[PDB]
Amino acid sequence: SDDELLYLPVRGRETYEMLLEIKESLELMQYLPQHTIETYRQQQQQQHQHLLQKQTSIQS
Amino acid sequence: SDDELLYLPVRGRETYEMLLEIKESLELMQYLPQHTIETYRQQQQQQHQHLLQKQTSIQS
Amino acid sequence: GSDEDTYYLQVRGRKNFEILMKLKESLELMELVPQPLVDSYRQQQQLLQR
Amino acid sequence: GSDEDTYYLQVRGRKNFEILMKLKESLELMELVPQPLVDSYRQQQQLLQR
Repeated sequence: SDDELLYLPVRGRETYEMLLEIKESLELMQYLPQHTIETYRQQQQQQHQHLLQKQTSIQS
Repeated sequence: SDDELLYLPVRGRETYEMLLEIKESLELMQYLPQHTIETYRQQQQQQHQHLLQKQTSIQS
Repeated sequence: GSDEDTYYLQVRGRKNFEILMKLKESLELMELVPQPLVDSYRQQQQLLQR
Repeated sequence: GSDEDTYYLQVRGRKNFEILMKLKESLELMELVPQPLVDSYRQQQQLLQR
Protein backbone atom coordinates (compact mmCIF):
# COMPACT_ATOMS: atom_id res chain seq x y z
CA SER A 1 0.00 0.00 0.00
CA ASP A 2 1.02 3.68 -0.45
CA ASP A 3 0.20 4.51 3.22
CA GLU A 4 2.35 1.51 4.37
CA LEU A 5 3.09 2.35 8.02
CA LEU A 6 6.79 1.43 8.10
CA TYR A 7 9.10 1.91 11.09
CA LEU A 8 12.80 2.81 11.45
CA PRO A 9 14.37 0.83 14.39
CA VAL A 10 17.44 2.94 15.39
CA ARG A 11 19.49 3.45 18.59
CA GLY A 12 21.59 6.66 18.67
CA ARG A 13 20.81 9.62 20.99
CA GLU A 14 22.24 12.37 18.75
CA THR A 15 21.02 10.43 15.71
CA TYR A 16 17.44 10.35 17.09
CA GLU A 17 17.26 14.11 17.71
CA MET A 18 18.61 15.00 14.23
CA LEU A 19 16.63 12.30 12.35
CA LEU A 20 13.35 13.21 14.14
CA GLU A 21 13.80 17.00 13.76
CA ILE A 22 14.80 17.03 10.06
CA LYS A 23 12.03 14.49 9.39
CA GLU A 24 9.50 16.66 11.25
CA SER A 25 10.53 20.03 9.73
CA LEU A 26 10.28 18.66 6.15
CA GLU A 27 7.03 16.69 6.78
CA LEU A 28 5.41 19.70 8.46
CA MET A 29 6.64 22.06 5.70
CA GLN A 30 4.94 19.87 3.03
CA TYR A 31 1.83 19.34 5.25
CA LEU A 32 1.04 22.96 6.20
CA PRO A 33 -0.07 25.30 3.35
CA GLN A 34 3.27 26.74 2.13
CA HIS A 35 1.73 30.25 1.62
CA THR A 36 4.67 32.18 3.17
CA ILE A 37 7.24 29.80 1.64
CA GLU A 38 5.77 30.03 -1.90
CA THR A 39 5.67 33.85 -1.85
CA TYR A 40 9.20 33.95 -0.29
CA ARG A 41 10.84 31.52 -2.77
CA GLN A 42 9.01 33.17 -5.70
CA GLN A 43 9.89 36.78 -4.69
CA GLN A 44 13.56 35.81 -4.03
CA GLN A 45 13.59 34.34 -7.58
CA GLN A 46 12.01 37.48 -9.12
CA GLN A 47 14.50 39.69 -7.16
CA HIS A 48 17.42 38.07 -9.07
CA GLN A 49 16.20 39.62 -12.37
CA HIS A 50 15.74 43.05 -10.69
CA LEU A 51 19.20 42.83 -8.92
CA LEU A 52 20.77 44.07 -12.20
CA GLN A 53 19.36 47.48 -10.98
CA LYS A 54 16.14 48.71 -12.67
CA GLN A 55 13.97 50.39 -9.95
CA THR A 56 14.10 54.12 -9.14
CA SER A 57 14.41 53.43 -5.36
CA ILE A 58 14.98 50.23 -3.30
CA GLN A 59 15.51 49.83 0.48
CA SER A 60 16.10 46.92 2.95
CA SER B 1 19.31 4.23 28.14
CA ASP B 2 21.93 5.39 25.64
CA ASP B 3 21.01 2.25 23.59
CA GLU B 4 17.22 2.94 23.66
CA LEU B 5 15.71 1.05 20.68
CA LEU B 6 13.67 3.94 19.26
CA TYR B 7 11.28 3.17 16.37
CA LEU B 8 10.47 6.03 13.89
CA PRO B 9 6.99 5.24 12.32
CA VAL B 10 6.81 6.78 8.77
CA ARG B 11 4.92 6.14 5.48
CA GLY B 12 6.55 7.67 2.34
CA ARG B 13 8.28 5.93 -0.63
CA GLU B 14 10.94 8.60 -1.32
CA THR B 15 10.83 9.49 2.40
CA TYR B 16 11.82 5.93 3.44
CA GLU B 17 14.54 5.58 0.77
CA MET B 18 16.18 8.99 1.28
CA LEU B 19 16.08 8.80 5.09
CA LEU B 20 17.41 5.18 5.07
CA GLU B 21 20.19 5.71 2.45
CA ILE B 22 21.57 8.73 4.36
CA LYS B 23 21.02 7.06 7.78
CA GLU B 24 22.86 3.91 6.65
CA SER B 25 25.72 5.82 4.96
CA LEU B 26 26.16 7.88 8.17
CA GLU B 27 25.83 4.93 10.60
CA LEU B 28 28.25 2.84 8.54
CA MET B 29 30.73 5.75 8.33
CA GLN B 30 30.65 6.06 12.18
CA TYR B 31 30.60 2.23 12.73
CA LEU B 32 33.02 0.63 10.23
CA PRO B 33 36.84 1.25 10.41
CA GLN B 34 36.87 4.23 7.99
CA HIS B 35 40.70 4.51 7.78
CA THR B 36 40.54 5.77 4.13
CA ILE B 37 38.26 8.66 5.28
CA GLU B 38 40.73 9.53 8.11
CA THR B 39 43.77 9.60 5.77
CA TYR B 40 41.73 11.34 3.00
CA ARG B 41 40.51 14.16 5.28
CA GLN B 42 44.08 14.57 6.56
CA GLN B 43 45.69 14.53 3.06
CA GLN B 44 43.24 17.20 1.73
CA GLN B 45 43.71 19.34 4.90
CA GLN B 46 47.50 19.16 4.51
CA GLN B 47 47.38 19.81 0.69
CA HIS B 48 45.47 23.10 1.14
CA GLN B 49 48.40 24.49 3.23
CA HIS B 50 50.95 23.40 0.54
CA LEU B 51 48.69 24.80 -2.28
CA LEU B 52 50.88 27.99 -2.11
CA GLN B 53 53.02 26.19 -4.82
CA LYS B 54 56.07 25.10 -2.75
CA GLN B 55 56.82 21.72 -4.44
CA THR B 56 59.52 21.09 -7.07
CA SER B 57 56.97 19.43 -9.46
CA ILE B 58 53.21 18.67 -9.09
CA GLN B 59 51.13 16.14 -11.06
CA SER B 60 47.65 14.50 -10.95
CA GLY C 1 18.86 38.57 11.54
CA SER C 2 22.16 36.85 12.64
CA ASP C 3 25.89 37.75 12.14
CA GLU C 4 27.61 39.11 8.98
CA ASP C 5 29.15 35.69 8.11
CA THR C 6 27.85 32.99 5.72
CA TYR C 7 28.88 29.34 5.18
CA TYR C 8 29.70 28.26 1.63
CA LEU C 9 29.59 24.75 0.10
CA GLN C 10 31.18 23.75 -3.23
CA VAL C 11 30.45 20.07 -4.05
CA ARG C 12 29.02 18.12 -7.05
CA GLY C 13 26.30 15.60 -6.12
CA ARG C 14 23.03 15.32 -8.12
CA LYS C 15 21.17 13.43 -5.34
CA ASN C 16 23.10 15.22 -2.61
CA PHE C 17 22.24 18.74 -3.91
CA GLU C 18 18.50 17.94 -4.32
CA ILE C 19 18.40 16.38 -0.82
CA LEU C 20 20.59 18.95 0.95
CA MET C 21 18.60 21.84 -0.66
CA LYS C 22 15.19 20.56 0.54
CA LEU C 23 16.51 19.72 4.03
CA LYS C 24 18.43 23.04 4.19
CA GLU C 25 15.44 25.16 3.12
CA SER C 26 13.17 23.05 5.37
CA LEU C 27 15.07 23.98 8.54
CA GLU C 28 15.51 27.65 7.44
CA LEU C 29 11.73 27.89 6.97
CA MET C 30 11.13 25.88 10.22
CA GLU C 31 13.17 28.62 12.00
CA LEU C 32 11.25 31.51 10.29
CA VAL C 33 7.65 30.09 10.38
CA PRO C 34 6.01 29.35 13.77
CA GLN C 35 5.28 25.81 15.02
CA PRO C 36 1.38 25.63 15.33
CA LEU C 37 0.84 22.70 12.95
CA VAL C 38 3.97 21.03 14.43
CA ASP C 39 2.60 20.85 18.02
CA SER C 40 -0.96 20.34 16.73
CA TYR C 41 0.05 17.26 14.68
CA ARG C 42 2.58 16.12 17.36
CA GLN C 43 -0.12 15.79 20.01
CA GLN C 44 -2.99 14.69 17.71
CA GLN C 45 -0.63 11.92 16.52
CA GLN C 46 0.67 11.31 20.13
CA LEU C 47 -2.83 9.79 20.70
CA LEU C 48 -1.53 6.85 18.47
CA GLN C 49 1.35 6.27 21.00
CA ARG C 50 0.68 4.62 24.40
CA GLY D 1 36.14 12.04 -11.90
CA SER D 2 32.66 13.41 -12.78
CA ASP D 3 31.24 16.31 -14.91
CA GLU D 4 33.16 19.67 -14.81
CA ASP D 5 30.14 21.57 -13.33
CA THR D 6 29.53 21.91 -9.51
CA TYR D 7 26.78 23.18 -7.15
CA TYR D 8 27.47 26.28 -5.01
CA LEU D 9 25.26 27.16 -1.98
CA GLN D 10 25.48 30.10 0.52
CA VAL D 11 23.51 29.94 3.85
CA ARG D 12 24.18 30.61 7.61
CA GLY D 13 22.64 28.08 10.03
CA ARG D 14 24.80 26.60 12.84
CA LYS D 15 23.17 23.18 13.36
CA ASN D 16 22.33 23.12 9.66
CA PHE D 17 26.03 23.44 8.68
CA GLU D 18 27.27 20.72 11.12
CA ILE D 19 24.58 18.35 9.82
CA LEU D 20 24.74 19.23 6.09
CA MET D 21 28.55 18.89 6.13
CA LYS D 22 28.57 15.39 7.66
CA LEU D 23 25.56 14.24 5.57
CA LYS D 24 27.20 15.50 2.34
CA GLU D 25 30.49 13.82 3.36
CA SER D 26 28.56 10.66 4.38
CA LEU D 27 27.25 10.05 0.85
CA GLU D 28 30.46 11.30 -0.87
CA LEU D 29 32.64 8.92 1.16
CA MET D 30 30.11 6.01 1.11
CA GLU D 31 30.15 6.49 -2.72
CA LEU D 32 34.03 6.45 -2.86
CA VAL D 33 34.69 3.66 -0.26
CA PRO D 34 33.39 0.11 -0.87
CA GLN D 35 30.51 -1.41 1.18
CA PRO D 36 32.01 -4.48 3.06
CA LEU D 37 30.68 -3.69 6.56
CA VAL D 38 27.39 -2.57 4.97
CA ASP D 39 26.66 -6.01 3.43
CA SER D 40 27.88 -7.84 6.58
CA TYR D 41 25.78 -5.62 8.94
CA ARG D 42 22.73 -5.54 6.61
CA GLN D 43 22.25 -9.29 6.81
CA GLN D 44 23.34 -9.55 10.49
CA GLN D 45 20.71 -6.88 11.37
CA GLN D 46 18.03 -8.60 9.23
CA LEU D 47 18.51 -11.64 11.59
CA LEU D 48 17.01 -9.49 14.45
CA GLN D 49 13.73 -9.35 12.44
CA ARG D 50 11.39 -12.19 11.37
